[PDB]
Amino acid sequence: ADCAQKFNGLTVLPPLLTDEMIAQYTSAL
Amino acid sequence: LVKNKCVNFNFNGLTGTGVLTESNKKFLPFQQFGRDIADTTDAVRDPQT
Ligand SMILES: *[C@H]1O[C@H](CO)[C@@H](O[C@@H]2O[C@H](CO)[C@@H](O)[C@H](O)[C@H]2NC(C)=O)[C@H](O)[C@H]1NC(C)=O
Repeated sequence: ADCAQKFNGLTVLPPLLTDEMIAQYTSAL
Repeated sequence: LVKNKCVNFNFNGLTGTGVLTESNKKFLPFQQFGRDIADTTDAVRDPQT
């Protein structure tokens, strides 16, 4: 469900491992 | 009126701090403020223009 973006000082920080990177690990295993 | 710079604004007795830009959305004639799902004003209609 759907600039820091969020008026009340709410921010979402991106994960260290991107979605593409996680798939690569899955492919490797 | 100012666009594309962060500014303190009051529109018809509504006060917010934000960056103002033109939008595609078309308001209903009678309504003036716009509000999102989380009840934060997302759009405003200037009375003058
Ligand atoms: C209120 O006055 C403003 C400013 O004179 C009007 O705005 C103008 O409207 C004319 C005709 O629509 C436009 O051609 C102009 O470009 C507009 N700006 C100016 C500065 O003249 C407005 O129409 C008037 N009436 C309202 C909002 O009811």
